[PDB]
Amino acid sequence: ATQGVFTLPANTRFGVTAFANSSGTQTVNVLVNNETAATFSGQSTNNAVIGTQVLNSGSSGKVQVQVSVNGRPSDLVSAQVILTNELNFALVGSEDGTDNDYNDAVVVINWPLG
Amino acid sequence: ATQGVFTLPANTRFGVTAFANSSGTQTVNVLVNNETAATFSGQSTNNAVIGTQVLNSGSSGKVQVQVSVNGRPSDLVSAQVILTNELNFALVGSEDGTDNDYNDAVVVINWPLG
Amino acid sequence: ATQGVFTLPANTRFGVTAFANSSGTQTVNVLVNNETAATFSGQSTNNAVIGTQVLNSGSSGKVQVQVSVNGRPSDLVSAQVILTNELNFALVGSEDGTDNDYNDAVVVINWPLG
Amino acid sequence: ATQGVFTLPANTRFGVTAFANSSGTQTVNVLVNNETAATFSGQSTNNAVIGTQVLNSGSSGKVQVQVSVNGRPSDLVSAQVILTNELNFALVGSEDGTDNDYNDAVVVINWPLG
Ligand SMILES: C[C@@H]1O[C@@H](O)[C@@H](O)[C@H](O)[C@@H]1O
Ligand SMILES: C[C@@H]1O[C@@H](O)[C@@H](O)[C@H](O)[C@@H]1O
Ligand SMILES: C[C@@H]1O[C@@H](O)[C@@H](O)[C@H](O)[C@@H]1O
Ligand SMILES: C[C@@H]1O[C@@H](O)[C@@H](O)[C@H](O)[C@@H]1O
Ligand SMILES: [Ca+2]
Ligand SMILES: [Ca+2]
Ligand SMILES: [Ca+2]
Ligand SMILES: [Ca+2]
Ligand SMILES: [Ca+2]
Ligand SMILES: [Ca+2]
Ligand SMILES: [Ca+2]
Ligand SMILES: [Ca+2]
Repeated sequence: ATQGVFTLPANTRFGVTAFANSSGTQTVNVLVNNETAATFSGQSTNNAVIGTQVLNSGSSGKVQVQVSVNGRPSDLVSAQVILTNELNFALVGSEDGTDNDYNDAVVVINWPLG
Repeated sequence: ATQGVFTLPANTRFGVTAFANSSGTQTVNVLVNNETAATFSGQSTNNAVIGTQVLNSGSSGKVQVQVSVNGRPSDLVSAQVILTNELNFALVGSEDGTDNDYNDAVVVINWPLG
Repeated sequence: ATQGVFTLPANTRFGVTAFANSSGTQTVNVLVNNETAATFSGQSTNNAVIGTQVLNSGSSGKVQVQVSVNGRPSDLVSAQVILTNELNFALVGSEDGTDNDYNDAVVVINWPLG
Repeated sequence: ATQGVFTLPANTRFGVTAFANSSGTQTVNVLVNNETAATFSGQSTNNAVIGTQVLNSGSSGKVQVQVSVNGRPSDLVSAQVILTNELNFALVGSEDGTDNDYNDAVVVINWPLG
């Protein structure tokens, strides 16, 4: 199944934050309506916050997360959780290697803000 | 129901990151085995990271998140999610007022690291 | 925080399934637009499916779960999870006593159907 | 990523319930310790329960769900959710065709029981 693609409310701010846990340098791309809106990168095995930003979901609300390590795409897992019918989290893990810890880059998207 | 309390595997590193979305100054306490292990405090209406730290779950694995604003405990909502039987997220939202957006302090706990 | 209340897309079929795990007889009421649309009752300590039914979310999409044991409301806990940006689960646990296993009546709502 | 595989606590009784939403007949196998422990089959486009059973997770706790339709394995999506640090759901959706509704067989695993 497709992973790392979420439908957000239209025209709404959301936070996106990325964490690294790998010997490889991660590159995280955040796409909004199929255009690159943010790119984060770093190298840490201790959960460094390699980027955080507030973005707007635009007219379609379509948000996609892509992760790659020196050009090769990582395998993604994802889900969305809603607490008390209001608070949303979209969660992404990714695997760049063979140990299947799926933490090599971790992306958290949260809304609403403010 | 009790919220904000999580059982982690013993002696496991985990990341904790807190965001703020409120006019009020948020104080986030992270307790490991009933003892304060980290405290974050900050104010933002734009999802600013008010703290991030790597902690160890200790011998009991009990982790608890408290949130208060000017000494008043916020109402909490929480859940844990596990992706591909390996990647864990413990998620907390909190409400300090009346609009019930439950984002006034948001806390994300993730493990494993490394 | 409020629990057991979910907003579904309007005029959408959904499944609702209740399980029991308690010495007390559980009564599960499912409200659609503030009106009782289904009710199930039974006693089991071995996860009996005390009822399963297909309902329609109506014009408002507002779905609420209520659980009581001998007229006393149980304490509820809930969340919603979305898989591959399509498949929705709304999950309810409830506690009728003091052991806080929150399985005394368990309710699963899933959509889409068909 | 691997989907439909879950590590339960050893020697624990859990419930498993399967629903169908497809023109195809679903066969759902539940494996404990890499052997088939239960098999459900049926056909419905209305979310019928095609089986429900209580099983033991055994010495290793490893549980796996597989779904076959028309002779071929369906693509799976899954996650695990824990509410109030005590109530566990392992959730599986599956796709036997081309419309990607991932509801063609839906499997819910819940524990603890009792
Ligand atoms: C240090 C190692 O770096 C890569 O091999 C990752 O895939 C591993 O999960 C681990 O983080
Ligand atoms: C600016 C406002 O500040 C407090 O009143 C919060 O409870 C609101 O959710 C909002 O963030
Ligand atoms: C058999 C017991 O019945 C009630 O006391 C429940 O609250 C308990 O959780 C347990 O199921
Ligand atoms: C009736 C249809 O039957 C199969 O084609 C399923 O894959 C579809 O999702 C739909 O349920
Ligand atoms: Ca890895
Ligand atoms: Ca790693
Ligand atoms: Ca608020
Ligand atoms: Ca707020
Ligand atoms: Ca109980
Ligand atoms: Ca019980
Ligand atoms: Ca299908
Ligand atoms: Ca279907």
